[PDB]
Amino acid sequence: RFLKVKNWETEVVLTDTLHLKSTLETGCTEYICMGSIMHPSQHARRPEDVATKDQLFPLAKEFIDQYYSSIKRFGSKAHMERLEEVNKEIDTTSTYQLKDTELIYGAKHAWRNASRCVGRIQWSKLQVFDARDCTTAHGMFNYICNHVKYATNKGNLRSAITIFPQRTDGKHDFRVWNSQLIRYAGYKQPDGSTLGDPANVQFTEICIQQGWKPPRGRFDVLPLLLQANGNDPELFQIPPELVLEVPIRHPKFEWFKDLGLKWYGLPAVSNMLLEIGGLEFSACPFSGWYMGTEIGVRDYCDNSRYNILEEVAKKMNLDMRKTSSLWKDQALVEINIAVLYSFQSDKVTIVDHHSATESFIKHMENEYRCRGGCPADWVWIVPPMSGSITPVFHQEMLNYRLTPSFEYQPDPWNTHVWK
Amino acid sequence: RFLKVKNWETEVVLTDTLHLKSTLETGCTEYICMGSIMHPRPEDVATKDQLFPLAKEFIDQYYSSIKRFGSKAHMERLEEVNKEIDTTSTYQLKDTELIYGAKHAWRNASRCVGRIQWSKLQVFDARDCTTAHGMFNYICNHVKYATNKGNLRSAITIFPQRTDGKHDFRVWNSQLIRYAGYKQPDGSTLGDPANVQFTEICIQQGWKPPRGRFDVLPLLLQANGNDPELFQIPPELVLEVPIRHPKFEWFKDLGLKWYGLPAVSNMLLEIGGLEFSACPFSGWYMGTEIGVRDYCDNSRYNILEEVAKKMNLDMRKTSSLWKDQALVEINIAVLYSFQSDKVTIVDHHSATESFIKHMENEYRCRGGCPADWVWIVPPMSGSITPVFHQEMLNYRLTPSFEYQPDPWNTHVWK
Ligand code: HEM
Ligand code: HEM
Ligand SMILES: CNCCc1cc(F)c(F)c(OCc2cc(C)cc(N)n2)c1
Ligand SMILES: CNCCc1cc(F)c(F)c(OCc2cc(C)cc(N)n2)c1
Ligand SMILES: C[C@H](O)[C@H](O)[C@H]1CNc2nc(N)[nH]c(=O)c2N1
Ligand SMILES: C[C@H](O)[C@H](O)[C@H]1CNc2nc(N)[nH]c(=O)c2N1
Ligand SMILES: [Zn+2]
Repeated sequence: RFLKVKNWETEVVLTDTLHLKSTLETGCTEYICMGSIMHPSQHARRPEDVATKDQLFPLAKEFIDQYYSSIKRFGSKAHMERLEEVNKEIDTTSTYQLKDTELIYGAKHAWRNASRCVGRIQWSKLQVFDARDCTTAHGMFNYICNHVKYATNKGNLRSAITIFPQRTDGKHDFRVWNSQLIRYAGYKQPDGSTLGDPANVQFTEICIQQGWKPPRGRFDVLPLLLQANGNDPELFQIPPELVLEVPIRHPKFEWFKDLGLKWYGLPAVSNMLLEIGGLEFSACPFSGWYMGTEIGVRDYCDNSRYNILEEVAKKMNLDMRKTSSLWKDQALVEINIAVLYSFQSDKVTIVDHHSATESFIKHMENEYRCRGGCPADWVWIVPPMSGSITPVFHQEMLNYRLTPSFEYQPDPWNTHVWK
Repeated sequence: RFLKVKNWETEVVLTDTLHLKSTLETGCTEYICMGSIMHPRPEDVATKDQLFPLAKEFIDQYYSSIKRFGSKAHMERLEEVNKEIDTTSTYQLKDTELIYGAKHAWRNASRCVGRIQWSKLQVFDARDCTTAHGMFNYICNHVKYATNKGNLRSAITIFPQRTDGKHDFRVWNSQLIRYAGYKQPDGSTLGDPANVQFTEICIQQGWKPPRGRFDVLPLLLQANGNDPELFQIPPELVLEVPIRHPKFEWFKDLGLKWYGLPAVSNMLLEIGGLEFSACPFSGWYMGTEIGVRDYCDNSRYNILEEVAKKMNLDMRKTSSLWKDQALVEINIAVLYSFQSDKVTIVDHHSATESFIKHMENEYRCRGGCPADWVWIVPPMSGSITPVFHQEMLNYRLTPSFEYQPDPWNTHVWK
């Protein structure tokens, strides 16, 4: 009915009514909890392809209602005319178009509703680039380059999203085939090993299959593979002056820079779907700045990623014959000190996991205060190292699905019928 | 009728059918997940009609486990149970059923990473106990047996079940061996800040506290709903480990030690609708339990700052990761010390690897393995252990270990 959450480190209790506004299933039942499943539910708000009027209109009415409620109208002349406008538009085209204000509101609130995101305290400070007039892969490349340059801002990174045209019938989708705008290639070696980023071996091979000439190194920035109005995707090389990179060095270990490691500065998720009032923006790359652990814990130390732990430990002179020496744990901490020290030295925006999780607790406080709640996914919010010495580990969280939202979608190469 | 879980590190996919046998609530609803909530009346003892199907489900389950389902003995046992429930409004487990139930409450404990050992559990039947002196005796023997001079063995001692709710046996301690905590007038804390409240209850019951940093608390034992009574565990039965560091000479000078035996004593064991309110159980420690939570939680011994200082760490900015660095060294020390003293302990890498092997076997032979990711993933270095990348389904099977209200919140003093 009305659910409370407690922090066990501070005893603060917060009361949640916002969850009553949730629409989509979490995947859980009274009998099974799916909170650690990556993709627990397939409960979509609209059917397969182009929906009928009685399917799309009720979703549209909900979002318009919420937007006009947001700005202290509801029932105002502009609201009631907007409903009639959307109504006639679905009648004559089977879809509708968002005003600039509604589009910005929807993007910002999909970020606000992103239960898995620890960075949401900045949710209302998002730059929205309307790219809905785009018609070709070349135009998409231009929009994406402007996005990257604006968001990088010479190291003082800025949150931004660029929104390409919504889905119509499902055959004219706009898609960025890259999962992130900037990633490193991954190469399947003949001796079975892997050079570069193993996560991207398959996408790297699609690029080569499309004509990309791989330099075959450890940190090869992948090309963009852009799809517009359902046509075959096209390759573009991001101008390197636009790809800001931080060489990784360590403030005490002088031998660290000799590892020859660097990472890119801009994290830009480009494979997700943005859902606003029943409309589906299948290409909506968004970016912010890194939490240190994303690079130094997951990108470098995951077994199926760069996996540098052994090397860093060996250089550190660590006993690697037994787990109980905690050599992995020791190297892991040093790598993350190095990542943070390098980014801060080159004046590139980065946030450590202590600061980020502390900010999120504050964001929670504000949201329960003004909004009646904040959906949060503990399994994702807690950092992947030193969990219990950050304040979120000790914070109970309720998870529920609010719209507008970011959703996953299939990879286009499982879907796309070439020509 | 199927559910699949995937490992995102290995790509292994398992299929859970066992969740169809769950019958009690997770706390989640179809529209909101309560997976991170920690806890989603005395007269609430079960009626005759409530007890009938619970008992049947468990007896059926037990005879299925021993390949005698439907058999003559299964049907007469069923008849025998339903007779007792008619006459007495309760029933009594056979010894075999008690051992099976205690083992399967551990097997079903979704928050326990240590369940690879569930079938090797020593069950001490203390259902004939009637006084707190009797409970003291049972518990001392448990401690001595489980400690085994540092070669720890898992065990549980089961006291008489709940009857009307007015005659409960309880161990008032939360664990069998914990250190006392004392608030000072200046607001500081001596010992373990977790146990300040319980230390005060003991002091008020007559305990004369040494007022030191590592005073083993006395046992506070309640038999048959009477007022609880104090007893001092004989100090020769409490194995302890001084914490030193293999590289840092100065670490021993912190004066740190910990007990060898983790023995949870505040939970309720539920078998076939019967409720065993006093059922202390014990295993051996995973290092991070002591190194991360016990020593470094801000609400606990809180020695991160002290260790970082002796490490010459820059503690001006969080981004130096001085807290992280100090946490690893403490956990190195905890493991080194227990191993040097040949006191059983398990590090989080070994423990989580074993649990993945356990989980896969449980999917093989049982159709699943209920698991609570929020508890199974260790409190440090989470993503470099294999459970972090393992999807898990959480659901509640019985027999089960349950939380219960603290006894001083509900006891009716005589
Ligand atoms: C500005 C600084 C930001 C920080 C520090 C941050 C931090 C994070 C982190 C650490 C994760 C988990 C990633 C992982 O470990 O795999 C995450 C997830 C996510 N972030 Fe943020 N983020 C930021 C900005 C944004 C922005 C601008 C958006 C959208 C406009 C956004 C939307 C999301 C979404 C939708 C997810 C979860 C998606 C999924 O389920 O995979 N974030 N964030
Ligand atoms: C033998 C070695 C064992 C290991 C290494 C082990 C490890 C753990 C750990 C690390 C936890 C989480 C503790 C925390 O962080 O608060 C836990 C929880 C638990 N253990 Fe085990 N354990 C062991 C034995 C046992 C035994 C013998 C039993 C019962 C017979 C048991 C029942 C439980 C239960 C019921 C919980 C969770 C209670 C709850 O909060 O729901 N464990 N275990
Ligand atoms: C194994 N991890 C999965 C990787 C992953 C998958 C997603 F689907 C995300 F959405 C994501 O977001 C990461 C992110 C996004 C932004 C905008 C800023 C920031 N610092 N980090 C990360
Ligand atoms: C600090 N978190 C809360 C503490 C806590 C709460 C519980 F409800 C437990 F059940 C528990 O069990 C800890 C345990 C038990 C056994 C038998 C072995 C072992 N190694 N650890 C610990
Ligand atoms: C709020 C949150 O669920 C709580 O802090 C949990 C998180 N996970 C945990 N995991 C374990 N093993 N032990 C704990 O005490 C906790 N505490
Ligand atoms: C199985 C598990 O759900 C999966 O490995 C999750 C766990 N938590 C995570 N948390 C974050 N931030 N990012 C992730 O990719 C994951 N992966
Ligand atoms: Zn759930």
